[PDB]
Amino acid sequence: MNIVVLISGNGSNLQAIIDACKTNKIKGTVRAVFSNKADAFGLERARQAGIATHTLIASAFDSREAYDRELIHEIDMYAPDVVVLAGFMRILSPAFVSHYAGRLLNIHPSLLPKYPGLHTHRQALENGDEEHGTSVHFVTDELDGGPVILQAKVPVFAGDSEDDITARVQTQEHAIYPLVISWFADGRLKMHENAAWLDGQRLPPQGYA
Amino acid sequence: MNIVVLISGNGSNLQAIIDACKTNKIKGTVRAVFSNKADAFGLERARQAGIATHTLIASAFDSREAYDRELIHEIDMYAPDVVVLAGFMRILSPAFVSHYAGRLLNIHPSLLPKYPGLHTHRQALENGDEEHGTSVHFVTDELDGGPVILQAKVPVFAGDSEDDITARVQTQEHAIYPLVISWFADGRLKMHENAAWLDGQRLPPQGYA
Ligand SMILES: Nc1nc(O)c2cc(C[C@@H](C(=O)O)c3ccc(C(=O)N[C@@H](CCC(=O)O)C(=O)O)cc3)ccc2n1
Ligand SMILES: Nc1nc(O)c2cc(C[C@@H](C(=O)O)c3ccc(C(=O)N[C@@H](CCC(=O)O)C(=O)O)cc3)ccc2n1
Ligand SMILES: NCC(=O)N[C@@H]1O[C@H](COP(=O)([O-])[O-])[C@@H](O)[C@H]1O
Ligand SMILES: NCC(=O)N[C@@H]1O[C@H](COP(=O)([O-])[O-])[C@@H](O)[C@H]1O
Repeated sequence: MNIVVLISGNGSNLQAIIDACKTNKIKGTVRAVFSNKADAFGLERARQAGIATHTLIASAFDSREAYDRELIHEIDMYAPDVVVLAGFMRILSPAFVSHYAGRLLNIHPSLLPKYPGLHTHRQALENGDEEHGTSVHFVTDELDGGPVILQAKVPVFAGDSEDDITARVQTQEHAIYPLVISWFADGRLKMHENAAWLDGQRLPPQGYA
Repeated sequence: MNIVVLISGNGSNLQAIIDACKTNKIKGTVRAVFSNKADAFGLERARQAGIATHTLIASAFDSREAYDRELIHEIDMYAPDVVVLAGFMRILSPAFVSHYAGRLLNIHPSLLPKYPGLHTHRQALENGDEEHGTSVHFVTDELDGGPVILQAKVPVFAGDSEDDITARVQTQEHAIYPLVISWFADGRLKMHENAAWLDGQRLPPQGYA
């Protein structure tokens, strides 16, 4: 089972995935890690693990379509069974989403449908929500509109800073992402009729309950 | 629980609603029926049931805003708890949608998002669909774009005419519309964050599953 991970920054989720393959919780391997930022430390995590790395700078391309195309061309050298977005700060084109339909995953730092887009933690905290979390879902063209597979809620108390809750959510992300990937790896997770299905059963709008 | 129905034609769905209130499946009453067509037989259905009727002709108004305004003014004489569109062939203005936000329902003759608008049936046959149906949803300014509450699928077999399928879908409509209205009447159905919620639970893009 070949996994290709796409990142943009630190890559703590990438690390959790790497560790899960190592323990075999995930019966597969991370074949490659792609980044749109040359600096991303995640690349360094993959490097140290003997995993291949690649970098595609948006400037070197003259259109989003041209960029994803070279991305698809590159990612495919590894014959991935699933493409995983772990902190990938770049929106993917419909062509790309199409090419990996049903096998493209992402983990959004909020309790979807709440706060699609960037700056989740802040909004959650500035709006005064008593509950925050993360959501792993199948990627569709709609910015975080795809079928939610699993969420991990996290209590929000007075006094918690933006970083406090962020580190709290992160701890959950490291738990549910590798898990969702393992479900996928065992052919227990699929998507059709734009819905997410676990063990053959339809999952609710907010993921496995 | 006061219900105000808006129609344009025969009113078979109106009748199903009327019958459901009679049996108390819906714990409420159709207080009035409005139509934008003087001929609509639905008016006679209501008439025979001892229900009040009203007609508002578009020609008698010089703008859509003026028309809905008078519509709101009239509908409100009946202090409705919910306004139900049953075959109403007229697009309502934002102000109107706003005034009945969360308490305005419609039943579209197709499996939304597929075939928003008119000519559902014909497109289904034409586009060679193996499945057709109806969708009850909360009304928002987006033409059949609001939160779908419940759909009723219907199989399509070679040999089926546009009338064969239409009559098949109608039969379903008479079943799910009164049902959805009862959910609403029991305070079990609500809309917030532009989503449909049944028994406190968020419903999928396709309605209750
Ligand atoms: N088609 C598609 N659908 C999704 O749901 C995607 C989901 C993701 C991750 C997502 C996160 O979980 O939240 C996410 C959502 C939004 C942006 C963004 O706007 N980034 C750029 C803007 C556009 C770009 O440069 O790509 C910025 O600098 O603000 C970056 C990641 C990435 C690509 C996606 N692509
Ligand atoms: N604001 C609003 N939003 C919706 O979603 C509505 C949904 C409905 C029913 C709908 C059905 O599901 O099918 C529906 C779909 C299309 C037309 C239409 O084009 N009507 C006019 C156009 C303009 C007018 O009303 O004068 C015509 O003569 O084609 C009328 C109702 C009626 C009014 C609505 N109003
Ligand atoms: N564009 C994707 C996105 O929203 N990523 C989010 O940014 C953080 C980076 O974690 P990381 O250590 O896994 O890189 C994670 O919390 C992840 O959900
Ligand atoms: N614009 C509304 C609309 O498309 N309504 C649809 O027209 C038919 C009329 O039924 P009826 O008059 O016998 O209830 C119904 O099938 C309804 O879904």
